[PDB]
Amino acid sequence: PGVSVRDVPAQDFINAYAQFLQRQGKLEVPGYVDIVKTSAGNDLPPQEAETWFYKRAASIARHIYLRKQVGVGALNKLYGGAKNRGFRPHKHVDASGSINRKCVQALQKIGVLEISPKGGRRISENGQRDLDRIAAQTLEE
Amino acid sequence: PVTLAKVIKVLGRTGSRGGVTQVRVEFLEDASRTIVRNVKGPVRENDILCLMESEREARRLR
Amino acid sequence: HKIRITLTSTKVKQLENVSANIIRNAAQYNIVKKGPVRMPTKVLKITTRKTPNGEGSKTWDAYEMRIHKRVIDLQAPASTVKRITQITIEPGVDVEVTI
Amino acid sequence: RKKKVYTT
Amino acid sequence: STQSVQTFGKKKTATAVAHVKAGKGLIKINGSPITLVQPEILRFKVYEPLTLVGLDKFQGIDIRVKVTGGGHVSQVYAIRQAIAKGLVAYHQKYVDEASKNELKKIFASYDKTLLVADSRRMEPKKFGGRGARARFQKSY
Amino acid sequence: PLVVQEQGSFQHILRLLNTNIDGRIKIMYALTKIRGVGRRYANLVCKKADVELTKRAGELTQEELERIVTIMQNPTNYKIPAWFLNRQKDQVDGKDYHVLANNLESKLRDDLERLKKIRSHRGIRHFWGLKVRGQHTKTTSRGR
Amino acid sequence: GRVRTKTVKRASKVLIERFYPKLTLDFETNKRLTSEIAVIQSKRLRNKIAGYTTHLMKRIQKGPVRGI
Amino acid sequence: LQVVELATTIPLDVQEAQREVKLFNKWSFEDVEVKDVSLVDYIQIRNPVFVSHTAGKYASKRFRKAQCPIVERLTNSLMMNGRNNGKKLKAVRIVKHALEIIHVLTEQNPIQVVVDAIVNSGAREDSTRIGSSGTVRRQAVDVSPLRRVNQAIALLTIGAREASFRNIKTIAECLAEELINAAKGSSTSYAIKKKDELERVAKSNR
Amino acid sequence: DKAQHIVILDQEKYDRILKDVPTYKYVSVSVLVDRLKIGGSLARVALRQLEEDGIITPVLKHSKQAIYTRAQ
RNA sequence: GCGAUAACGAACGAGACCUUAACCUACUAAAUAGUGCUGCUAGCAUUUGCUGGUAUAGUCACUUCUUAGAGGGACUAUCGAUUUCAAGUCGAUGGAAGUUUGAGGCAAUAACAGGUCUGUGAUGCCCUUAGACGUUCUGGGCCGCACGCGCGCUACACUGACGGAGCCAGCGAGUAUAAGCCUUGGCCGAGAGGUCUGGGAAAUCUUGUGAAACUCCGUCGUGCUGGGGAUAGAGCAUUGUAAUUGUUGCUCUUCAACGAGGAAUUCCUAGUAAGCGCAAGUCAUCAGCUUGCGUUGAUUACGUCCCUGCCCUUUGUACACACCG
Ligand SMILES: [Mg+2]
Ligand SMILES: [Mg+2]
Ligand SMILES: [Mg+2]
Ligand SMILES: [Mg+2]
Ligand SMILES: [Mg+2]
Ligand SMILES: [Mg+2]
Ligand SMILES: [Mg+2]
Ligand SMILES: [Mg+2]
Ligand SMILES: [Mg+2]
Ligand SMILES: [Mg+2]
Ligand SMILES: [Mg+2]
Ligand SMILES: [Mg+2]
Ligand SMILES: [Mg+2]
Ligand SMILES: [Mg+2]
Ligand SMILES: [Mg+2]
Ligand SMILES: [Mg+2]
Ligand SMILES: [Mg+2]
Ligand SMILES: [Mg+2]
Ligand SMILES: [Mg+2]
Ligand SMILES: [Mg+2]
Ligand SMILES: [Mg+2]
Ligand SMILES: [Mg+2]
Ligand SMILES: [Mg+2]
Repeated sequence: PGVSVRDVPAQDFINAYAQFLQRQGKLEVPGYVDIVKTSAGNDLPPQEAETWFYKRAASIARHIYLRKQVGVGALNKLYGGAKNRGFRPHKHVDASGSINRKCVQALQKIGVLEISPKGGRRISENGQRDLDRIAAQTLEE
Repeated sequence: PVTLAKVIKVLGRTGSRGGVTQVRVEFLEDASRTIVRNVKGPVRENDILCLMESEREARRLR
Repeated sequence: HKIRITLTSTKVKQLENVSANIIRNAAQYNIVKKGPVRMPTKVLKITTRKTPNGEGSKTWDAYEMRIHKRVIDLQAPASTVKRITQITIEPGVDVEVTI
Repeated sequence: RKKKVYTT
Repeated sequence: STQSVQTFGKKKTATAVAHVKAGKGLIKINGSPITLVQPEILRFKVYEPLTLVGLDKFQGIDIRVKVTGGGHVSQVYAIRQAIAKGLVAYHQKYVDEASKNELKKIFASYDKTLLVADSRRMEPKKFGGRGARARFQKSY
Repeated sequence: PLVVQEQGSFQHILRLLNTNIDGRIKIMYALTKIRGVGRRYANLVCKKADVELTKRAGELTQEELERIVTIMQNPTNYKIPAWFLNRQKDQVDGKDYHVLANNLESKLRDDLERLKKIRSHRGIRHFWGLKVRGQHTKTTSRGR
Repeated sequence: GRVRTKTVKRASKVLIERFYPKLTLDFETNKRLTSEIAVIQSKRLRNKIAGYTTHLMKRIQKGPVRGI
Repeated sequence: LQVVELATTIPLDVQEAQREVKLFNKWSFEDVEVKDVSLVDYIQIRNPVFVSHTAGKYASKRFRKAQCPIVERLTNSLMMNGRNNGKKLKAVRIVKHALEIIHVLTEQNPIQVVVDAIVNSGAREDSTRIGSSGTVRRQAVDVSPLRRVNQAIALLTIGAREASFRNIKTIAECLAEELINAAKGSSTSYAIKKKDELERVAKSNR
Repeated sequence: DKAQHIVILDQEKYDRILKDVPTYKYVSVSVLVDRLKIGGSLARVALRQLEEDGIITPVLKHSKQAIYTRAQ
């Protein structure tokens, strides 16, 4: 029997793929990661300032692995949450488009995903190869 | 010195709003000295309710 | 050809009579058929206020308009399929034939 | 009460 | 073909469709082992139909379910029903039904919802209030 | 990432930009006592000064403290975006600024009289002490 | 409550006065029997009438019932 | 006793549940018994469950609530005060932690203390009011076992809620303190103060 | 306004901690704050290290609740 | 309804009826629904296995899930209790469903000076009708603020806030020479938003509307504190001829009352209450509003006439325009 992405916990797989992508260092991180908030509905920037971009990229790659041609508009809806309108009731607002779009461009340029026909972004021929290894080095403990 | 009395017959709802029920109790030991008492919560027959005091019967409530 | 016939109406008995009669006519005639395919019926709902004015308890009407759509695929030449449509004309059901 | 009065 | 029966479990709107194949005892939820269904405080709800009868019955069969609709909790009750329903339906068809009647007694004696779908659905909302029974506060 | 001890280096009361800061508050949220310094702004200057947020206010040395007051007073020189600033596209010189504790209310008034000097509608309503942005007053703001 | 109405009580006891030998103590058999005996417009009412005729038949074997 | 190997590997500890069904796979119902003859039939510990979440229909008929597990009735009463209604998974997590804290403390069976704390919390005589359209005339009457049992759960959880308000102690461990103290009949606990005051007033009406 | 829990750990407080925490039936986030008069954030870092040194055995690990007991 | 019976035998209303939700491996089919195999194909351990993509020619098979038409199914069925042994009621068992199965639609005989002539090219009469009270244009107002009241939304924190991560519904709507619909995908932009292409008059595309509560891991640590986010300054976009009296959205800063609320008082019995969002209506732009929908999901009765309102009988009446007599 083999190991797949679906055979590993979502929560501890992403912190493990996130740690690996930072020490490897080839993921290109945009220069505003220390300034911006993930969503317009959020009110504060991420608490893990140095590493938050890598962990989010690990989540995006894994999320795209389990699906087919996910677009950039769909990633903003997924990570968006309820906005704290002051006295008005809460509502769902999408996440930042640039942060997710830059991430897919950065992950596409490190080789894990690529633009699929009929829109979206499939996971790459090598994207399956190298995510499934991370799954194996996840379950040895 | 509390005494326990198994219920043998639900007579009916009493009290102004109907929130308390008259019941006919039978003692677990010495299966006699059957007494009529009022109970607050919902009651079917054969529920064993303990009595802080035994020597007092009950009649209709206002 | 592969010819598709789309059936829509508000009332189902006359639509279903036409649907069954065409398949029946597509049965004695040795024509391969696919259908009828029952599309999820559409409930056109309009919720108005009962009061023409604005007095009384706030009571509402809830009107409805059921729309049923069925498509049947027939594999026959276009001349054969078209004469079936005029044999099975019913006022309620409208018919469109698309290749 | 009411009754239109003009200025020009 | 092979030893196949197909069944489904339901909750309010969630529906879990079970495929029961002959095999090594592979049990997956949407392609993932049941050991990792995120409603975790409730992971034993789907472990219940397994441990009550014993995991040895699942040596020869593998189960892959597809659950859609409903919510996170509503999906667990639909999933545990589809698997339980699948084991009984497999036994009626490829083993004697006397054993099938054995499995059916324990499931029902423990929890009816393992085999019988729960009929509760949401009551429609009526005007004059924000809910099925709740009404707008009245003022005089 | 585990427990450490120190003696005599902690400072209970800080004084920055003529405002008193409690030294036992986390540094990012301690600076928010400075008027003109919100949670979003204090979070960024600490990250620009390489001052780790896991530190209380009293833990910082003066060199670090001086490194923060320079950045808040000169944000654009320290890669702090203009849209992130308090008072951007200034009225008189047209440049991007960020006013602080005593300067904020001085230039906020100067904006108010500048409204009153032109006899604008918004400046007048500020004078009356009412809401200026079109809120209904029939039923709200009845306190004093 | 589950109180049967007059359209079912008098209609159920007329069945007994006219077709008692063919009737029975089984609701399922009576329900099928009443589809050829009475012209009932709705299925639920057919089952309702047959369900009350069976109850009356089950009661006649314990003695004579009043009104039939 | 044998370990059964499946294609989807199943951890060793959780499969050691085929022998016995235990709450959170940690707590056994075998050694728990109600130390009250009068509440045995309305505190339900005979049918074991793994997690205190069954989503059953106990509101259809009249006494179906008594057949619900006593722990599920407890986790049901936790979700109160508006903002917590419907948050059962939170209630099970809260109950689950309380049981662990009750185990490290007093070292007894956590589900035994729950039954003892509930039996020790129900007032045996309450003074119902019999006012004839306004006048004060209370009369002391007895309390049935179900209202005695289910008011204990209401009082036990109500006291824990208020003790955890504006308090660093978590609700699970405010509940743990509330449950142990009521279990030992201690007057420090809420719902024992309340139970004592009702039975004291009822004696002052007969 | 009466809390004023200590947030800076000195050495007298440090070794008194290592002298008192072992003599606890049950320790958690609230227990260190309640009885050692230390702050909540300092308590969370104290439990995660004392566990790595073996004085305290993890009964249960969770973000909102940390249930611990003595190792003796 | 049973029963008693100078009544007997009937009608409307109730009930029946209709719509909707829950069951059908029993029929009818489905390339606008889904599945197994099979072509071709990817990743991981090599045991033949586990996850995928592709597939409107594999010119496959099938209808469990999905859709909808013809039916079936529940009648309180069977058995125990109580009852005038009647109508019935309460328990179990079976069952998808045993509170009229849940919820609605329709709904009698009359009646109220109830509300609408501001929905009507529905109307009688009265008023106006060329300096119009008609109609139209420009601008303002309907938002105006010492105050009283009603339907509500946020909250007063730790059963919590943030910060990451997990990630599930159902009801619906959608355009052309327009006067512009739903809008994916790509590219810019911190955001709001912009731009370039494409699909969909629709079970096909938006869309699995990847919604929010919720769950996990962290920071916070009882502090008007990282609760709460009014009020306001400065700036960036969107709709619109036109935003000033900020239409709306976004960024930074400002961060008020509020520390669970007196007398009183509202709604509610099971997928119900409570939370939590989403769609449709209004809509060039604006939803703290309604109409629905689903997600999470209880406590407590299953009783009474004590309060409040209504219905029936008896009774008094100088009322019948009927006590507003
Ligand atoms: Mg776009
Ligand atoms: Mg989300
Ligand atoms: Mg999220
Ligand atoms: Mg909030
Ligand atoms: Mg207003
Ligand atoms: Mg079917
Ligand atoms: Mg009417
Ligand atoms: Mg009126
Ligand atoms: Mg009119
Ligand atoms: Mg108005
Ligand atoms: Mg209203
Ligand atoms: Mg959250
Ligand atoms: Mg859907
Ligand atoms: Mg504050
Ligand atoms: Mg806040
Ligand atoms: Mg806008
Ligand atoms: Mg709208
Ligand atoms: Mg409105
Ligand atoms: Mg009643
Ligand atoms: Mg009654
Ligand atoms: Mg009365
Ligand atoms: Mg008189
Ligand atoms: Mg007269």
